[PDB]
Amino acid sequence: DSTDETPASYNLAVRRAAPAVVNVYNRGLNTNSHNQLEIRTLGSGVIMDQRGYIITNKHVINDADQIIVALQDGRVFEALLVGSDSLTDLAVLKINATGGLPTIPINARRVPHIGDVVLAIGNPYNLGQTITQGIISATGRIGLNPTGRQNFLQTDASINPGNSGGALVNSLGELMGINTLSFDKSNDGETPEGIGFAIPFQLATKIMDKLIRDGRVIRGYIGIGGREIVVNEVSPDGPAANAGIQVNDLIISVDNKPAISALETMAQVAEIRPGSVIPVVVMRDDKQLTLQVTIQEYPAT
Repeated sequence: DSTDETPASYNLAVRRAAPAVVNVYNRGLNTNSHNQLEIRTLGSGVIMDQRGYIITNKHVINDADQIIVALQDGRVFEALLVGSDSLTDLAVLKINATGGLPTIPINARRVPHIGDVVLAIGNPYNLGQTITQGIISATGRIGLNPTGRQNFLQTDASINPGNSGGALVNSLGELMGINTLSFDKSNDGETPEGIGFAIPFQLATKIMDKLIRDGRVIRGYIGIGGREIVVNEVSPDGPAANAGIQVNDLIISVDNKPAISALETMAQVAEIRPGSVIPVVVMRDDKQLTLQVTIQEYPAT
């Protein structure tokens, strides 16, 4: 009846990770504003390292006249946009590192498993830093839109406007992903509950590193739209069009490698340097042609 007992809590994870999560404010001038800054959009962000590099969603900082970053300790900074990527919806920011900066716990060897308890840290409706608890519902999700599929962590930890760019961590405080999207589509006009998506941490890291080194993310472009693999379409003046590639041809192997899954192959296509040459096997009228083509970098978006 009396308690020296310890209540079940995830405070440990909170104390470890929360300080690294910051409030991100996208300030824009308005024709209305008449020279006064107003909040276009607000969200969250994660301090990745001591240098002051911060991850956040791109849609949070788009078309921002000024970007303000607020720490939980009260410190406020004017953020500097290092770079952004529309494809992953990621953006990196830089701030003054004078004095101590909290960093989000990161474990590269850690493997996120379905059923793991996770906490979502962010600033919903600008109420202040909010912590919601859930689990990892699924991994490798393509998101709301099938087209242009990209990996996602699905969690039932409550996610709302302002949570974007914020952190998703486990009970140990380790970063699991960056909260990005919430499912809104309704089959019967009902409201979807407990379905939110986050960019896996490993991917976030790789994209950050690339954005820190270069102003942008660089990928290989081949100018082809297809389905598991035939060529559904050919981009005008594309590397494919330049190679004289023709629509309606199946593709067996590319870069001395098999091509059963378009997703795997396209990912591999983006890894290589722009301008490089590589073999491509295609079967037209049952002929194993081997056209040679020069790659170009992915068109800016």
